[PDB]
Amino acid sequence: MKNSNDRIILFRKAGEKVDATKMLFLTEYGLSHEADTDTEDTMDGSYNTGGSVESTMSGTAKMFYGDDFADEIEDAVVDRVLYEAWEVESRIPGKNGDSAKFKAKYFQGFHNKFELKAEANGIDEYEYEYGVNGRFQRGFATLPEAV
Amino acid sequence: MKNSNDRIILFRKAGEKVDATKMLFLTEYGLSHEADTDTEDTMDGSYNTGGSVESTMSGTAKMFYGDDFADEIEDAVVDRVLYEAWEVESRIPGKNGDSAKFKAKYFQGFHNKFELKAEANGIDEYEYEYGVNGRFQRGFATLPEAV
Amino acid sequence: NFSKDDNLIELQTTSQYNPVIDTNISFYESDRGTGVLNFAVTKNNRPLSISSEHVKTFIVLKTDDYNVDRGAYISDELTIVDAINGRLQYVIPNEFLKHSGKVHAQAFFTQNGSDNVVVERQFSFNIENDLVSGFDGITKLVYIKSIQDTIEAVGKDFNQLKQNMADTQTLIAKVNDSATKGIQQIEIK
Amino acid sequence: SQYNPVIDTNISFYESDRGTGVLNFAVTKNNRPLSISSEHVKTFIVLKTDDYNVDRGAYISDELTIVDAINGRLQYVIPNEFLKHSGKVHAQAFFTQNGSDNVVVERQFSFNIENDLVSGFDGITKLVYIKSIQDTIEAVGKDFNQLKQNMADTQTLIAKVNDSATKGIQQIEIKQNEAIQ
Amino acid sequence: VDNFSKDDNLIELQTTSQYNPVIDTNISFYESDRGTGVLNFAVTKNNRPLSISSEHVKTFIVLKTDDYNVDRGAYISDELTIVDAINGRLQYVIPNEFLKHSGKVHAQAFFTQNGSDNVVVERQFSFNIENDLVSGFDGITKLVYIKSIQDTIEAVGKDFNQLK
Amino acid sequence: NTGYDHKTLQDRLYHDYSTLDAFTKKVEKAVDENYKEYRATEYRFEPKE
Amino acid sequence: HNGEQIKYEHLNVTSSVSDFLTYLNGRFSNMVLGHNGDGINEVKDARVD
Amino acid sequence: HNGEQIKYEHLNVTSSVSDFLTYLNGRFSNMVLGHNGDGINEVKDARVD
Repeated sequence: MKNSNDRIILFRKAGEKVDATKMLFLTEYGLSHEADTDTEDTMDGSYNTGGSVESTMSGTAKMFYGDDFADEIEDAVVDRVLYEAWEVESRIPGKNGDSAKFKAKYFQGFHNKFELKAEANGIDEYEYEYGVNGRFQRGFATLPEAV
Repeated sequence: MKNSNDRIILFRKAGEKVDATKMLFLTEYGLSHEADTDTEDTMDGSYNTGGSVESTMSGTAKMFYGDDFADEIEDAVVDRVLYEAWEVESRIPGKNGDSAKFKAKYFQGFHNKFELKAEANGIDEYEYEYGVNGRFQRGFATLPEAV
Repeated sequence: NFSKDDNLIELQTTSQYNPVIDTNISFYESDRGTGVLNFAVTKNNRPLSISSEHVKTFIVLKTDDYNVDRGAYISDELTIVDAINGRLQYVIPNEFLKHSGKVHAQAFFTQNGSDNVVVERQFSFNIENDLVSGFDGITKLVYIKSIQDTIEAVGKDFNQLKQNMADTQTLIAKVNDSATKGIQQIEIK
Repeated sequence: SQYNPVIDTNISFYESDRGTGVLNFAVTKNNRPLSISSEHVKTFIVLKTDDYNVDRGAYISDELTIVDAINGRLQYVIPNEFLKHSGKVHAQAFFTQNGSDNVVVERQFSFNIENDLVSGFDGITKLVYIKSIQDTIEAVGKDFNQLKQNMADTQTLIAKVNDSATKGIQQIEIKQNEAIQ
Repeated sequence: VDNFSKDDNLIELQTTSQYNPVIDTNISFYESDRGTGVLNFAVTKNNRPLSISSEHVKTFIVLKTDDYNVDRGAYISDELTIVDAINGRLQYVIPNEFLKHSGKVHAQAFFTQNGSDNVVVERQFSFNIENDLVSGFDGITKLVYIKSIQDTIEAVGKDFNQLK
Repeated sequence: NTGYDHKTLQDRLYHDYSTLDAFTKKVEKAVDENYKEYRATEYRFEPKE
Repeated sequence: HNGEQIKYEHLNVTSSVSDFLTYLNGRFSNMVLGHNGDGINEVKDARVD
Repeated sequence: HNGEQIKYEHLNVTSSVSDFLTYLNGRFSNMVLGHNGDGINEVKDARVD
């Protein structure tokens, strides 16, 4: 029942505490959690190994003139700086004193890939893959500029 | 002759005995049993090895506001908690005293993967892969709230 | 034994919208005195004990084609067996079979002294037609076997009280005969 | 704390029947006098005098008389032999429409009938609806169970009178079994 | 209250100012019980039970059928018959009347301050009650059978008084 | 009999029967104990002491 | 432990747990499937020793 | 001990005391009783020993 465009997605570098921003012109966004469980056989039975889970998210968006954020991303993938991101679902506020902040998932990791693309007579689109680097925390977060 | 939407699919954590729920807005659901049999050759003949069978099921569904279950799933894949699921075919009741409960398959395992996906001007869809962890039992099970 | 005592249906005495259920029980028309319904009552999840002393249980039964000019309906008592386990059985009557098709049922209990009652499921039921037929019991039958048996038992109780009051005059003769036979048995051995 | 049972059916008792015990009831269906017929509906009335022990019980039960159906009135002429009991006669009327609805409206009331005719047509009158098959047994169930328990009391008195000599039989058999020793 | 009623419903009436829209309770009574309809309300402030005593707040519950009208319907307000003043356990016995009025029925709670006009009200709910083959099925045979038992009692009473 | 109101006659009958049974049982236990002690002190064929 | 061993001490009353549990079960069974009636006559007849 | 470490055998019915207590509590919370009279149930309860 949630229209995808309700999902809002923010990033920022850990070092820049003050800095804040949002990703714009998403077309397709996809999160993923991949459990590595390969059971190794046993004579008396079988055991299901509990392996790490490399969660990652891939999003594609457009690239316009009044923004350079995507350039910061294609910088980070190379410089391999840390970032942290916020997958906040709007229209879902707090419960007691957190109404201004809506539910979200917070996770800190690196951008594992940047790939943009051009097409004669068309707007260029940049895709990015971000590795979450561990457990993703839950709670609520506040948007900037009321949008 | 069975319309797919007749297949009802429930999950719950083993620890939470009381808890009960159902998966909603399925689009495509698929079960699978994969037999690993690789015969190694023999001079006098050939023998067909009997290997383990890693059965798993993959389902895609939609994600709306009055539910967080899918969030519990994307939590389990990471936290690697156990779950147990029920593939109950409705319109198939018991035989003697089990009419209220319809035929079903019960199996306990982990959620091996969660991957959701967004698309501008469209409802976000989440897919999940669940490993069954062993033999799947048969019998009948009762639905909640008559639906 | 030869009888259709294999079926069994559970009645959940709980207030959680227990809907109607097609028990999938299909007796036949030419079946007399051998059609039996095994009920098992359950309070919340485990069996509800019962007894003919404290409570009294009955069941209502109604065909689906019930009209004023043609139909079928009854309400009659049960036959508790293994009460502690909350189990009992009902012998299908003979006149009701003549009416075929779908059927709705119900089982309601009345707790003595208070007359406060309980209603469990309002479940469904089937009855089929066979080739041994031709006689048509189109006449709708509606008899409250509960109160009918009540009045019959009151009449029989009055009659038995009369017979006992008549026998009250024979008790002295019984005493005398018993004493004489005892004295005779003593004098014998 | 009001009530409004959705059958819109009532059976009222005319206070203007103070003379000769001509019980003139009226029917109201959806705030309307319901036209009745001998086959369309059915009626019944029961009357029991004040709490006579057992001896003088004006326990009568009879149907109604259709005085005016289109107007909705039902007359009942009181038997002369009945009104001789000047005790307060409790009364239970029952009307039934048989209109594909299981409504059996019951009216419990009383008055102060005199040996000459109905007097003091007072008393807090109540009404109920038999909309379930358990109170058909409980409608007249009070006096029914009363007489049942009276019969049971007589039965247990007879049983005690019989045990008075059954105990003698026991004493006889035991004394003889002891003597033969 | 006895060990014969339904009493298989635990309603969580939480005194939360945040939001409590409505409960479409999954519950039925079948319209023919008429002697035992029990509602076991719980009470909580945020996530813990309340401690309400008789000297403290008095209780009230209001019941109202779906289609209430001065000419048709039902509406009353009565007490709760507190069970446990510690865990907030309130067993309310439904009256003998409403169970005759088939259909849906909305309800609500109400808590009065013992010694002051301050009150509290809890979340709504709706415990539907269905029809039953017991409360229908005929409109003559019941009168015929009550008449028959009346005749039988009136008759056997004569012989009974005679032999007594 | 010991002056204590119960909830039901069943509970009262139980308590009184159990008291009487315990009393009679203590009595026969003391009887058997004294008899065994006397048999010991008479016969007393324990070399270990 | 066997159930006969462990002691259940009420007021001034001593008994095992197995015996007590069997007594509880017998009470339940009697109250359920035990025929009843003429209680007043039963008491007035029990008055005799 | 936590109950389950105890045996309870009667009439060739072996089981644990902690399970039998739950069974009795269940049978008690499912027991049904009627107002047969002014003491009928009471005497019926007293009928056991």
